[PDB]
Amino acid sequence: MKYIQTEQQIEVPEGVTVSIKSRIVKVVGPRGTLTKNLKHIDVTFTKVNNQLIKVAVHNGGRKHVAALRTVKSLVDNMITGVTKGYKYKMRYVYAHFPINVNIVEKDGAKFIEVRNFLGDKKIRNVPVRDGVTIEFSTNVKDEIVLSGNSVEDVSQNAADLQQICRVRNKDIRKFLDGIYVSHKGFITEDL
Amino acid sequence: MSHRKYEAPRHGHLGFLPRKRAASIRARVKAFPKDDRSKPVALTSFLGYKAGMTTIVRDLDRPGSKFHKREVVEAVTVVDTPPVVVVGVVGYVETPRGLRSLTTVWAEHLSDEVKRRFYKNWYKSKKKAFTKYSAKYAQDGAGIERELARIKKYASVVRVLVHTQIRKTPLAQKKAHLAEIQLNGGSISEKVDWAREHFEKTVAVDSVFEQNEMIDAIAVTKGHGFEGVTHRW
Amino acid sequence: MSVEPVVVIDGKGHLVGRLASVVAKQLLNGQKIVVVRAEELNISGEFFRNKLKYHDFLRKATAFNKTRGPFHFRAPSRIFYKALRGMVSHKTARGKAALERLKVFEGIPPPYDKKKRVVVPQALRVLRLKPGRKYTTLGKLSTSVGWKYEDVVAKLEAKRKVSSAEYYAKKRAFTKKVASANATAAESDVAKQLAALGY
Amino acid sequence: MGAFRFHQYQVVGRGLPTPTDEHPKIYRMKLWATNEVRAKSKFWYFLRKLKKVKKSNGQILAINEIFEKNPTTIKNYGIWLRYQSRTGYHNMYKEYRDTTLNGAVEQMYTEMASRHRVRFPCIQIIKTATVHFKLCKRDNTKQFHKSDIKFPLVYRKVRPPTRKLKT
Amino acid sequence: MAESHRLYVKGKHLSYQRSKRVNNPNVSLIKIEGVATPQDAQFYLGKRIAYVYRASKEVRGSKIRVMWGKVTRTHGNSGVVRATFRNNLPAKTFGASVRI
Amino acid sequence: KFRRNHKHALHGTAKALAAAKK
Amino acid sequence: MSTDSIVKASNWRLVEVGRVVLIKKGQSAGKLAAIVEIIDQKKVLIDGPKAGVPRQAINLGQVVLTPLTFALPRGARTATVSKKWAAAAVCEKWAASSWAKKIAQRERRAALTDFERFQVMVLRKQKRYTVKKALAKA
RNA sequence: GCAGUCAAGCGUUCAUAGCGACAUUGCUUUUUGAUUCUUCGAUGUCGGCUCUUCCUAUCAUACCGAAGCAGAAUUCGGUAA
RNA sequence: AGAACUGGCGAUGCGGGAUGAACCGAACGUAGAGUUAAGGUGCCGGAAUACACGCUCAUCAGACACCACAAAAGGUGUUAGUUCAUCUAGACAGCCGGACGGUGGCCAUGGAAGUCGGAAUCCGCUAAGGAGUGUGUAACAACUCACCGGCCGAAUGAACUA
Repeated sequence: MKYIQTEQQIEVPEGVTVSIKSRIVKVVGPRGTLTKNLKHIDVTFTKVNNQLIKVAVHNGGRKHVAALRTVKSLVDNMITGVTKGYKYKMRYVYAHFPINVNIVEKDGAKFIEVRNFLGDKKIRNVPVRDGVTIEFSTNVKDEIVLSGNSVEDVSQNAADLQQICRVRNKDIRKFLDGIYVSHKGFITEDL
Repeated sequence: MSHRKYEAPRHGHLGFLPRKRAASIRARVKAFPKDDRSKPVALTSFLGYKAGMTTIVRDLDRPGSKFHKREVVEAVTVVDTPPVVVVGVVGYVETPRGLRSLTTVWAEHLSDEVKRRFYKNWYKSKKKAFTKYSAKYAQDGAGIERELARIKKYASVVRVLVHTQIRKTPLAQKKAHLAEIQLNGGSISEKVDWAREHFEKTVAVDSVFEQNEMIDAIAVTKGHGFEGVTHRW
Repeated sequence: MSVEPVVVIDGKGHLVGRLASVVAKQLLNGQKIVVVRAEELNISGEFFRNKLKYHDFLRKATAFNKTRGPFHFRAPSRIFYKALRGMVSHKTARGKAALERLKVFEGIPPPYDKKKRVVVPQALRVLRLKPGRKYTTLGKLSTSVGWKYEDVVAKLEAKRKVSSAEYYAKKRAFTKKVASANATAAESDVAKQLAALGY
Repeated sequence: MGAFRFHQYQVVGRGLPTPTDEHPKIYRMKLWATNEVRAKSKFWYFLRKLKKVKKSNGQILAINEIFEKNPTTIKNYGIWLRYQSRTGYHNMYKEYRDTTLNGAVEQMYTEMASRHRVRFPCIQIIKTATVHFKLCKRDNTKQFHKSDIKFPLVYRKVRPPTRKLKT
Repeated sequence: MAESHRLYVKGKHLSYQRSKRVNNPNVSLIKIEGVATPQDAQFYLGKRIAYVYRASKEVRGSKIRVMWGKVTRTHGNSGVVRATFRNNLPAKTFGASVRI
Repeated sequence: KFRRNHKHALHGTAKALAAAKK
Repeated sequence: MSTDSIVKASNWRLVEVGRVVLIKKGQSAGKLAAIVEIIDQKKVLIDGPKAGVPRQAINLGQVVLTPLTFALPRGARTATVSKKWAAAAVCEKWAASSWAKKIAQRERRAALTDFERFQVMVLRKQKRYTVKKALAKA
């Protein structure tokens, strides 16, 4: 029959500053800055001093509680994201054919280009959303590291790389060729 | 399927519906190319008359055939395309309800051309003595220019009032076919200016089109009259 | 506006079906009503289900064979106009005239500087709010249908921009013209006011 | 209160009957009702349910009604209930937070109705049984109210218009 | 809160005058029984007076024509009011009860 | 469990697959 | 670390005591009242200090709280309720002005059929006219 | 005619790659029957031709899932007119 | 299709129900005023954008009867209700963690010995350590689990019903 609801508060770390005006919040740290808009029914996720960020709600129902949990998760991700970063480590796999991967960051619209994917004459490329940065530390041509502050964007970009290479028409077990998420994502750094 | 076993595409398209008489003698282009490149020295369109057809021999290209290389014949339509007078800059603005014209900027000289503007374009062929074009209203380019200043504060994709000077050779007819031609190009302020420079003077085919370039042709078909299903559909 | 000759109505965040009920009834009252800010009206419910209903109506508008009607109306002023025809008795001459008395314009039509007004609790904020299976603006429905819309929002953006400027300077000048009471005043008279009404 | 909700009418009576050394014995059902129209009815339905009688064999001695004895306030009524849905009637013990016996009826009706299936034909119930605030077990609305009397918790709960002010 | 809103409500038609030279248009005189408060008339005026056109009884033309007035101005100022009619009323229905 | 989803995913509705397994 | 944050905010809550409430639609009328005792979220007992403000139990949510609060504590009865209005004061005064309230303000206006009273009304603008003038300066 | 449920059973082993009885609930109105509502001051028959518009329970093409998919021919199935 | 018992239609208007012989209200000389039935009150469309509450978010759905469809199966962790058990003595999700000894137990059979089939079921000491939960080999051959402990803190899951 429920609910009605009450406040939850999480302390903001010294490494993070947050600043909020309206429903849109900026979360700022040394890795960089992150903006999202939290807007929802009868919810506030407010900052009580630059000290605590608190979430409170007049109202509750099943729907609200589920939302509050997402809101509480997102924010924890933003805060950790600005200080720690999030990073995905991804590995190129190719059984026959060389996969030629670069990122055209400096000279063009930010995108990751893969060439000769499965012998494909046509280059397959997808953008990078947000300030997240990709470094491919080639070796033979195994390792990709994708690092950024915004958790959403980082996950999307890493995910985008995985979807581009996907071949739905043939069996996956048979054609290993692609890029796969080798990790999730992640620890902090002394650096 | 109740019938036919044994069912075929329907002869004759619904998009070229209605199969009806054109509104005008002269084709009118509904939309034009986009503002990608140089200014209104680049008129979006030009007009001409169909002379007939000829055939030409050319150095081909399509490497895949064995028949590729040497001279090969290709069909041509010849069209006589005289220098055309861009008389004026008409300003159409985008709003909600539709475009309405702010102005037309006139040159000093259309003289027989305005008589041709009077022909069907007004009506009656030397019928009873005039028809009229009002004269340049004691140097009131200022009226035209202040109205030009108005077009620059927004945006049709800047457009021009044009005519074909038909008298040149093949047509016994003298009368000009007035046209609305869009101007496309670079930034808007320079776009008004170039369009402005162009009206002062005639414009050739050399200014508009380069050779070999891809051109869309719009014209109005041969007229049968009234016809049955078999030839039509 | 609630008189006999005005009549200008604010569409911003109002309920489409609700605006149309009162609008029809006032046209039946014999007013000539100008419904303004057409793109900004909202009709509640998720867009997907709303678009599915309209999509069938578009699919209907694909035929008969013939030409000359039926129709599905692309645009926010047009959607709203369709809404009145259904709301009013479309059979009769009275009903027909009432329909001729509507004009719906998107953004603002040529200057009506005089304020467009909200109707007695017509607005979607309160009228959602438990809540909101989503809520859909007419401008959001019509981007998917096609474009009388594309030019209308383009003008809305320019109208709102121009007007927003005006309103800031207007308000500044008004509080300024106004500081009358920032109290002066008392002057026996204020006692008169308190009494004068009072008794 | 104003325009009822179902004041319980303590209807009493007899039976009252025949030339035999028998006679039926003395009864009560205290039934929740709107006045005498309902009063009669329930008695005949009770007389059908448990007893057996008749109409004529059941004789009504007297009627005494129902306002508020104890506080408006704050039983959270334990109700023994029966709801008719897609066949016959299924047993229920529903303990819900209420103000009072006037309220209890409405809150139960709304619960049979919405939740459980209910429609016209029904009737009602078997008993309503008061309970101590701390005792109250099943559970959602009341758990919060029990806590409120506690208090602190009233300082809680204090929530509903809350998002509205500014202070 | 309000304003008017409320239905109470009886009145009289005093008489409806369908009058020109061809110059003048049509007038209707209404006298509501006590009603509008002096205040309720004055802050307002534009209260719409709707009389239903029903069967009274025997066969009146029982039609789906619901009639709406409006008060133009008072003439009577505490009582009597001017009205005009626009529509079509049923047949010589001066007398008839005013109402929502 | 494992077998149920396999059959459903292959030919059932998505909603039909989930709940019983749960 | 001067000043802090901000937080989009603030604070109205008081379904309990202290919270003045404004009327919905009902009785043969309308008045002002406060929450003595809380039953549950839905049902609350509402009373007021003196006259005919009789205490009613209602399911509240159609019934809206007003911006005002007065200072007391939870658990009340008649004797306590009388003491509180007396101690608090200025609540009636706030009640007159304007915050969903406006009740006296509307009362003043409402009484005004006369000869004399109307003249007074004209006078207030005649006074506005001279202040407008006074603003103009000349 | 087609579908759904259940799943005995078969498929080397394996209910569900595929095949799938008994039983059972449906749906459609395009075969057949049933009827006798409509027309006996008159509805032109089958079939075919040709012209149109449609339907989805999709044979192919597009995108997809599964496989008893190594490739690869393929099988089954989803979305889809 | 063909009976019974009755009302209506036929031969019965008018009001309701989109239309509509037999559905509801209603049995009708005329005319008017009043007030009502049936049934309805966002607009079309009288007349409420009524009041107290609760569920639902599919546009379900605006439907007595009706060419008003929707079932078996009903999932179901949707919501609700019930019935039985477990929880501040600390359940539950997850993660983490521990195991000596009477002694590898009678029957039968090529062969059961924790775990093919088939018995009794006590006890040490004792955080705790079952003659054992599943995964085995011809049979024997490990490892986990039971049972027991922690990190967290508040409810919990199973059955039926609408």
